[PDB]
Amino acid sequence: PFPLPTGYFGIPLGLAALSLAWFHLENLFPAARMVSDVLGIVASAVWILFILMYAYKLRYYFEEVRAEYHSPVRFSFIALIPITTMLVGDILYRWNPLIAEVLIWIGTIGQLLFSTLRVSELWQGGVFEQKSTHPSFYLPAVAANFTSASSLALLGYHDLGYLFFGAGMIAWIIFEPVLLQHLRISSLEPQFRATMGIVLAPAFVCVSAYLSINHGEVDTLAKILWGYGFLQLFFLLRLFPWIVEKGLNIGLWAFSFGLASMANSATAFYHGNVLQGVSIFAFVFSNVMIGLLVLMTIYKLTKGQFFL
Amino acid sequence: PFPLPTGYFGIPLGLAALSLAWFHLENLFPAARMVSDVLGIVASAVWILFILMYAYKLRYYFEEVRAEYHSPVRFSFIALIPITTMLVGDILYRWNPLIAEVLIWIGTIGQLLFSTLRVSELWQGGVFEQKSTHPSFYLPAVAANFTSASSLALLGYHDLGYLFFGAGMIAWIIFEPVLLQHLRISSLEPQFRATMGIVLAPAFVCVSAYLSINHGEVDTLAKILWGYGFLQLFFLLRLFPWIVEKGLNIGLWAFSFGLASMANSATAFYHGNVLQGVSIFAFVFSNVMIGLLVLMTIYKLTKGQFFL
Amino acid sequence: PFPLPTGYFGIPLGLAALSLAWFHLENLFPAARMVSDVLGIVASAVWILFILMYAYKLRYYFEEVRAEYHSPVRFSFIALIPITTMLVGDILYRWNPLIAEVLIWIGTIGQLLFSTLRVSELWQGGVFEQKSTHPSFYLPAVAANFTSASSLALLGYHDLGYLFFGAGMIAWIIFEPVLLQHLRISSLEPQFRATMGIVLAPAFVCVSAYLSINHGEVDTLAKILWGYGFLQLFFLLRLFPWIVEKGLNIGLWAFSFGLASMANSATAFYHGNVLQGVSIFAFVFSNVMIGLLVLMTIYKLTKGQFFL
Repeated sequence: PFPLPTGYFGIPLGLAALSLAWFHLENLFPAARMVSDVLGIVASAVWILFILMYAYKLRYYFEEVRAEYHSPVRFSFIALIPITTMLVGDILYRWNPLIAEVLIWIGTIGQLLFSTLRVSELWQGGVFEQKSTHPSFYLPAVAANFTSASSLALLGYHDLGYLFFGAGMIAWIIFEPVLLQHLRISSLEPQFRATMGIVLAPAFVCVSAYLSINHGEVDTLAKILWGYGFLQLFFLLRLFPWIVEKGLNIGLWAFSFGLASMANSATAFYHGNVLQGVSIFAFVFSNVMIGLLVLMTIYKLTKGQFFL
Repeated sequence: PFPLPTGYFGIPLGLAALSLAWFHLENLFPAARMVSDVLGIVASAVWILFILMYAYKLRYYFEEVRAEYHSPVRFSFIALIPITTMLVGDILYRWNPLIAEVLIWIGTIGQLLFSTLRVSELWQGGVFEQKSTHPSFYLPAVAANFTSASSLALLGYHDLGYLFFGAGMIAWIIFEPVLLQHLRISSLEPQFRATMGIVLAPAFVCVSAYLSINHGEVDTLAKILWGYGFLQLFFLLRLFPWIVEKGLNIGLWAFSFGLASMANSATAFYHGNVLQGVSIFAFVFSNVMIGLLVLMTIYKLTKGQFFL
Repeated sequence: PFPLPTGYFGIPLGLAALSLAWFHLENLFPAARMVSDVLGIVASAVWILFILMYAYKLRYYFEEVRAEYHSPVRFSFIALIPITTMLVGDILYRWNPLIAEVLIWIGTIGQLLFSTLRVSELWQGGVFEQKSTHPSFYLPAVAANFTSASSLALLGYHDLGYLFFGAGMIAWIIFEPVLLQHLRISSLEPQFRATMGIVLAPAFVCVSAYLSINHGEVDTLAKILWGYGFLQLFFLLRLFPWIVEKGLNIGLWAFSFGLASMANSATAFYHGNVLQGVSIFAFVFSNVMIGLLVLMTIYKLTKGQFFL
């Protein structure tokens, strides 16, 4: 088997999202820029390492790549590649705008092409089963579009960012009903439970993208999106003992994207002098949770329980 | 069996919502305040009586309480307690702001805790079944959040009201698809048919909460929400002979919350000089329907067919 | 077997929608008015012919009419009559406002009554099956409401137009989740595949109606709706070889309404100096595709493969 699962890209993804969240606090906190730089450098290094490993997988393990691509449930994790590329481009935009733009456009084209080729192929039917409605399906249809929207808005194409953000938002509102119904009805196998953290992602990722597109102006839509995001956060907080029933694992990084988007939208809200205490608590909670995830990952690396 | 079903709290709920709807007409009609006071006093008295009965149930009939709480379909009716508490607090806010604030906060905390503890356990799966997707599921996930949003906005916490309103709105949009699909596919047993009136609730409750949060400004969102609410109202009007196929019962109070929210949003629309004729018709229709419900309830009390 | 299927009304519907799309370009081009006039006259003539055919069907083949109406899947195509009536009224509004208003009101009342009588009757259940969740269900619940909203906004009743637009939009958001889940799970049979083009309709029809109601002001909602519409457009472009797996047929006119709404919203966007290149490409693509559909229909008529 391939040592690095395609789902391990959540590590650089979460680190990059938290790096941007810290970057948003440059003016208010002098060491915020240094913390963001450290997080972004670590995320970029990890992403480069994982991209080299995945290129090796394509060169020598193409059978596994095709098996995961054609699998109706495991294909969604391939969307973590363009998302992480877009986030790393967002990070590099603070230093070298040209390479940042190149990475952002490569990631946008890659994720859009992947969604067009695969997510649309499911409509043929037969391969997608009622038991394949997993939270990981958000990544190609929802998370990728939101990340592309935010990245493009960062480059100055707000209208295109609005298009991508709307695609992501409506895809999320269109897929979540069936996902939650399946979770209520068919439960979820213990191995796939850790991916439930992605249910926290779309609500906060959407508001983060919206605040990035419209210059961080806190509309009514941003407040509504936080309302739903915090409802989902409470639901998943009550369920965490059930999610980790079989013990902690690297699969808990699925919460990383949601927590980092929560932190970013929290900085956006605090800048706007709206719900300041809630924003501070959300930022602290997300940072502490991602720090615990980092500590757990380092522990797993030390004990060798990281790679497969 | 306990003489008072948990679903009988719709009586004080509907009466309180209609009381607030009338209250919103303080300046236009001199007798609106008197009518609102009478309705609110009756609703508060009935709510106090029912709360005493439910405390008795907890003290002596805790097995039934545990059975309904753990039931995947009957748990949603326990959410009528905090909703009625918040509505009674809204009523009392006209007389005793401190007691009203206390009741509103108790109701908000109670409903949020109930949704966190129960509506999220369903995601574990195995207890919720495709035949348990009933209209009553709106109460803990949708109606409670909207009522908390409106109550908080009445206290002055608009941003928190916006958060709760968004939670409720997105929960409604996420749950209605599967609910309507189940209704189309699996029908609904005659005993649970009267609860179909809750399908009317979310569309009008959402617009009522929105108009309460934003100072009763008739935005485009309010018009859209009335569009959907009136579509659902026509759908349920065409189905009423089917809903009461087995005869009228106290379960028809499920329409009470929807009709009262329709009346409240109608007052809000009329104040804003938007669709005055439609607003007048909606207000009259809601008042007449709730009056018919009150007459039916009084007749059942006289006949002795009210308590179980 | 009546020669003209009820689903052939998409021809006058698509032609009329494209006629309005061209009509929106009077001032920019000199020949736009002439092209719109030609398209509208052809659409009106075809609609009159089809309405005479359907009146003949009702007078002599009422059994087929009653069979399609009571069929849970074939009933949705009866909604093409009021939709095409409203579109033809929109066309005639440029020449004779009184007859245009009469046609728009007749179509609005007809579609609303049909949705109330039939779409609501499904909630009784037992006739609608999980395999009856076809894309054609958009027509009575979604497309009709949007067309009524746009036509009413043309007459000057913006608030009523907003009500109808909101009804249609929320109905679309509430139905699409289960429709897409059904498409993913169970393959659409080859004969029903051509109707997949209706999946492209709601996203663009919604934005067209929104831009018509609000005087063609490109709002954030319009950009979001284009985002989703273009996502669906790419999904269906990737699937087209599968949709026509068994050969081209008149059922491909299902794409006509979506493409015409695309063209209309493209004119609206270009007028507003928003994404001019994307708008031009969308307009050209929609016009070319509808022209190809027209050529295919002409060839089928020449070969005698049009009527049943």
